[PDB]
Amino acid sequence: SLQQLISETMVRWAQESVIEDPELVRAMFVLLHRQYDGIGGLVRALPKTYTINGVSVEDTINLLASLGQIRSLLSVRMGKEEEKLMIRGLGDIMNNKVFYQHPNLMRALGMHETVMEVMVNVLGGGESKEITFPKMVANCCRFLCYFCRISRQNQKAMFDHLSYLLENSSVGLASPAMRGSTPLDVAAASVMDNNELALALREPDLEKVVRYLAGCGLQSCQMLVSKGYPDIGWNPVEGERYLDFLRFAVFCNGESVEEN
Amino acid sequence: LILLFSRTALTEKCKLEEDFLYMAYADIMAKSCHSFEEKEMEKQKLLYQQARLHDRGAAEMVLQTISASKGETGPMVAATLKLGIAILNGGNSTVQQKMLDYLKEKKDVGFFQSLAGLMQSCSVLDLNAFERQNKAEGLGMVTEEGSGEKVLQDDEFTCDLFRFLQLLCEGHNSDFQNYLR
Amino acid sequence: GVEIETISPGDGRTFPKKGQTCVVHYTGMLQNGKKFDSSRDRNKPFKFRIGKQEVIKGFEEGAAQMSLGQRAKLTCTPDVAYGATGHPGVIPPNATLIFDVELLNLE
Amino acid sequence: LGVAQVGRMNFGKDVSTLKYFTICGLQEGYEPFAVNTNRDITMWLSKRLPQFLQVPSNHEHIEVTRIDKVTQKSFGSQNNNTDIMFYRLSMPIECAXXXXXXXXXXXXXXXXXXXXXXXXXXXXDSDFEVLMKTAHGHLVPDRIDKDKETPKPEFNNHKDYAQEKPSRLKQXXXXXXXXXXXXX
Amino acid sequence: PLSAGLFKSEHKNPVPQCPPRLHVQFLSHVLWSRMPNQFLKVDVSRISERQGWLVQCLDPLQFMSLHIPEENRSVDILELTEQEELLQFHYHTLRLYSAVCALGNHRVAHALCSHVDEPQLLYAIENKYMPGLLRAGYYDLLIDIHLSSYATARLMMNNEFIVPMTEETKSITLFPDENKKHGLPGIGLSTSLRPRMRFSSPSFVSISNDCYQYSPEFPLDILKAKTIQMLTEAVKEGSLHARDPVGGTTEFLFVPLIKLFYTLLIMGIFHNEDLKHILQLIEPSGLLQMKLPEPVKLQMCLLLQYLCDCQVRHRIEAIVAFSD
Amino acid sequence: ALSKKVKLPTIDLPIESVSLSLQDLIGYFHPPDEHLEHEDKQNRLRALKNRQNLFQEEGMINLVLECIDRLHVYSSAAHFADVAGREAGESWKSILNSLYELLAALIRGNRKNCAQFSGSLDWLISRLERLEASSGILEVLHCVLVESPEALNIIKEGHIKSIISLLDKHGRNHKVLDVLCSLCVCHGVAVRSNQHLICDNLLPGRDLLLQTRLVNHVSSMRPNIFLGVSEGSAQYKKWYYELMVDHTEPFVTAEATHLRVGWASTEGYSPYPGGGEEWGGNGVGDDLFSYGFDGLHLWSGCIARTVSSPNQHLLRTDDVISCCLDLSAPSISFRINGQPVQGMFENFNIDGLFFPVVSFSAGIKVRFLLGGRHGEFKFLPPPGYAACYEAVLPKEKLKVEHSREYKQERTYTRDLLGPTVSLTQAVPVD
Repeated sequence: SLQQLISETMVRWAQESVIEDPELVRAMFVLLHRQYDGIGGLVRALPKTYTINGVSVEDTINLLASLGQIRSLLSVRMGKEEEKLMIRGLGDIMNNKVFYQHPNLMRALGMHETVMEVMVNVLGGGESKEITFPKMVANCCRFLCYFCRISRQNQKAMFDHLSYLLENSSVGLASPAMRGSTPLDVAAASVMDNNELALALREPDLEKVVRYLAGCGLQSCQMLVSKGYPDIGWNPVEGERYLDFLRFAVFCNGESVEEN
Repeated sequence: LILLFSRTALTEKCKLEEDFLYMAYADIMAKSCHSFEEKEMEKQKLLYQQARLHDRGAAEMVLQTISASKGETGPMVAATLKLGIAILNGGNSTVQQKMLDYLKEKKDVGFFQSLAGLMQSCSVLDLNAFERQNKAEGLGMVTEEGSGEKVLQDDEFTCDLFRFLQLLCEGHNSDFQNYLR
Repeated sequence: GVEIETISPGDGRTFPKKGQTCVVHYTGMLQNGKKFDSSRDRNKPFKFRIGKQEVIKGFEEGAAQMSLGQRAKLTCTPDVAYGATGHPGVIPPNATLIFDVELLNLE
Repeated sequence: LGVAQVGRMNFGKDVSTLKYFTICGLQEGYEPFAVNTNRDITMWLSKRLPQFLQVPSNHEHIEVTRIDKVTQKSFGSQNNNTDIMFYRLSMPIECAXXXXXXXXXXXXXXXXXXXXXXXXXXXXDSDFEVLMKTAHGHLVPDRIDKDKETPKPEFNNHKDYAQEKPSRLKQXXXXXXXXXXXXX
Repeated sequence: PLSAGLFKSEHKNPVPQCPPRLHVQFLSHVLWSRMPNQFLKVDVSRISERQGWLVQCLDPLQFMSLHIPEENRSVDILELTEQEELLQFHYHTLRLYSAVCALGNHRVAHALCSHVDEPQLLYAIENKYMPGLLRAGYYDLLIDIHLSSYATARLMMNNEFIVPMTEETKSITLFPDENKKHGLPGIGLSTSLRPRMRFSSPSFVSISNDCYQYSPEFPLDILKAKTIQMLTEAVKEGSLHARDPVGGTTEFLFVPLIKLFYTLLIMGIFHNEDLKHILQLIEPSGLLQMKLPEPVKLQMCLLLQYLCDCQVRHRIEAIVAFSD
Repeated sequence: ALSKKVKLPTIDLPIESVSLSLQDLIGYFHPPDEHLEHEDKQNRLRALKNRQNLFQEEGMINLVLECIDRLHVYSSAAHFADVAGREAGESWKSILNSLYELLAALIRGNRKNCAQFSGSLDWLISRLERLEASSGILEVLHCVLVESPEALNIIKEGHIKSIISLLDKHGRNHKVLDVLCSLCVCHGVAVRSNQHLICDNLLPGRDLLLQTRLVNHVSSMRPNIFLGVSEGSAQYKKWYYELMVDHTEPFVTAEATHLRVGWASTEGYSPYPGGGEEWGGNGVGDDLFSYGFDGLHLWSGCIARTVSSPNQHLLRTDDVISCCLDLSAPSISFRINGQPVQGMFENFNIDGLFFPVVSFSAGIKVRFLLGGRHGEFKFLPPPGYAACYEAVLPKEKLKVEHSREYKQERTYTRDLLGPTVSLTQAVPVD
């Protein structure tokens, strides 16, 4: 009988008086539409529901606590201590067993999107002048790599965000400190060993990768010429990374993709 | 509610937000609308259902929502065009004239330039994507893509946009026929 | 450095020894009378062991000289309480402390 | 109320106790002052103890300026009736456990009462000046070797006082007879 | 070295300047005092027995007072109603106290707890003669230092319905809807994964606190009982539409109370019977029928939204129970 | 040309021209009124946004920065007058105020401008102590902080300390608190560094801001006794009375109960002695017109001093205290359980009508002890010291008011009183 009096009061207030403060009328109307549709909440929430078992409770509770901590640290600006807590939480989530026993749970909870919107805050600020918090970038990169690795559908999920990270994939390169965790490498991991995804990889970004490779083969790294390298007329590191990504995009399961 | 939607569309921004409220209410307001007496009673009740909401500001709200998108194909225009279809079903000369008077009394370009930007990026059948999906199907039992197999994107949106442009000129409204040119 | 000023005697028989836990009820306050802590507000006594290095020295060494049911005023020194750094946010550096302690039970 | 005058007020809420409401007020649309109230009124009053207040700009017969070398805060007045004031600085000087001494040095040397007793207190600087037709006596924070405040007076300086005082609320015209006590 | 260099922050500056705080204060007489609305109620024996003169005092009475340090003077909390400057300054001070610990930062909340008090918050939220702004500020501070962190932690996981397959979960298969009844929102059984709550005890005599990771401890039973009582009193007061709502106008009376009650309902209290009474506060067919202002109905909207969220969760749990 | 060195004053100083230009330019960026149509308000907002963008893309914000730089090299209107003329000296303040208002109006709403010029915050917070335009600098800092979160990334500990020192120097300003609130959070996101800096640098010392505490309600009780000594009629200058307790509770709700007893003076020869005004936490000993004792310390002028005594303890139940008072040479004394204390308040002002008085907060059962039908002494009074039942004037009743006024828990039926007289009595004919 709740819908009854809710629908009564919501329309009764508006019939009584015109309402300023548009947030009030917005909340009133969303409540009204929710009461009238009813099944909208069901069709929106049933994709996000999940059931596991009666025996694995403490593990998934620790997982949920770690995810809540991750979101809370996301809600705060990035610093040294915040980076440390994010790294520890990512470690706990990677070590949890539910992360393997139920890969659909992570997609239902949106862990990949949370980690991506954590990493974008670090990757923002600048483009070619600051890459601060490299450990913070690397932990998210390796977490995304493993998330897309232990699945078949998480690769399709990360293929959607693949378009974004290719614009700032120039970060983390020119340094043999992260041969793993890297945005280009998580792109390669998401596109790796899947004919359907290798095909669906159309060309809004292959020309971008080729332009990046050309810029790398035309310009050397200012970081390297500052470190004291002999200033060769080109860069063999970012170019090699781009070539590796292109190889992963073209070659799949032993048979070259014709169109790619 | 219509005034709230109109104010939200009139507030200066740089990108039309999602506005799940608007996306949910535009579809309800659109689905609200729609042997001689059996065809006349429904033709008059359709005019009554359209007058139930186009005298309250929906005719201008649709125009403002289209103008506040500056040519970005999204689920907001994809619903405001359906609302315009439902409000202009048939030769509704009164709604056509109201929209024309509004556009002439607020000399705004952001509506016509938005229409041009929308028409410039509606949809085209691409053969490469079609043969690519065919090869994917041949290689593996890949599930079908919802948006027209990813070869024709928002064909329903394109048909709705052009049906809106048609209903805006339906009958012989020469005033609007010249105002579009 | 910590001193004790008796407020109400507690028969001076049972004294805290190593390997026990004391239940105290205290209302700390700064030197200028500004109260900065209490255990009667939250209505829960403070339970703590002796010699486990968990409370301030000015509190533990002072409580180790009291008796059951004995009210005392423990005046501590900054070097025995917090040093030249104080407690970040609450206690300023080089601040003396005064605690109105009352022992309820000695376990 | 004046001297030895007692009374009682009734803002309403007690119609069984209001006597002459039905006689007048009940018919002409007149209402009690506290009829639609769930709790009593605060009943503010005039306090007796005259605490210190900052000098308002819209105050007659007392004006205070501020100049700035050295920094000074001069006084001024335009009035026909004279009295004695109790001017006092805002922020008081606090004394630690060890420090406890105060010396008043005139134009020559330090010759005054031995006011050196304060284990842990806060003395507020003050001067009690009598109001002449021209009163330009003021305070100057100066420096010789330590904290120095010079209450520079002018002509007719025989009943003006200058010292440091803690919280004290007494309005009268007395040189001595101040409250005191020595604890043994 | 100087007078100004003794009662200020800096001391190594031997130049005798004067800050704007240094202004002369004359002994003035324009001052009002506030007669308290409650006294100590001392009763003399009035018998004057041959063994002494008896005076008795049993009932307790407390009050809070600001302490202006540079004036070294105490002033009752309620006297700020007339003074505009101290009122606004203390309101902004409470806003700053809330802002320094707004998000899930607990190292600052553990300090702010002692910075104000434990029971002064209860006294301020219970007192009727509050200036309104200070009432709202104290309510917001009480929400922020204790309930805010866990409230947001429980609200973030409000759209994720993880449910185990326990035998206790296999008990809501009926979700009573037939035989001409519909149940009550929030009444029943959850068996749903939700983040546990735990609060650390604020203690500053203990060296090297482990983590103080979650929140300062606060008694919740007293708070919820006081909230129910004050909400009943508030609806009874608003039903008659007097001209002296608690804290000035009526929004100052309602909005903070409804906000405290709403965050309490979020954080996982008000078990079956308490929630039943809370329901019978508004449902009898009340609170939704009154003439409430816009900031009040804005919180009523969120209350009803949570009442619908709980029903959606119950429906999902019943669906899982049958699907088993 | 005037500030570089002493040059001939054939320079163009358009003082009034630039003042009028600034006054027009300030209104040129006036935000639209809230009492306006929504569409017109949005149009004015778009217009001023485009205006601000065009004014930024010419780099004149740095120009007005250079202007206020060149103007801040002076100290006051008197300093500027004898160098640039009387009119320029008297208009320097108004010109600087107008320049700061224009600088704030150029950035009231934009998000790009704050991002663009945030690098100049090192200068604003430094000049914040100019003592004449601090309000304008604080306005500019507030509008640049509330809009752009990137400006908060460069705020260091020195800037926060400077702001807190400004708050400590210029008094209680409600604007600095808003600045700190904006520094704590910018857009739904907090900065733990700035939060910790504020918490550690603002309120560890408690001198600022306004502190607060929850204290108990204390009251006092005194009989109808008055003692005035001078030349002429005297009353033996010697008095004594005992006091016992039945039940006592050390902490009733949250704090130790106030429980003191002693003798309080008066103002002149009238009632209403001076002290804590009324209805506070001040009993006896909390003022210079009363002297009390509570078992451990001697209270006089809200300052306690501990004194030695055999088995010194608080006034627990079944404790008998005896107060003696000699007027001229010695002073008030207390004897707990018979054995006297080792302290007393010698050399105190005898002006006034002294009287016995006892102050208590809550949870107390106190019994005055006199001689005769009023009570019975527990111990022997010292030689000479009389009692209050003999101090009462012949042929007058003796009762116990509280201390001064109507501190009675009563309804509106309270007999509120005004001032009183000095009893009209506090030598033969020649």
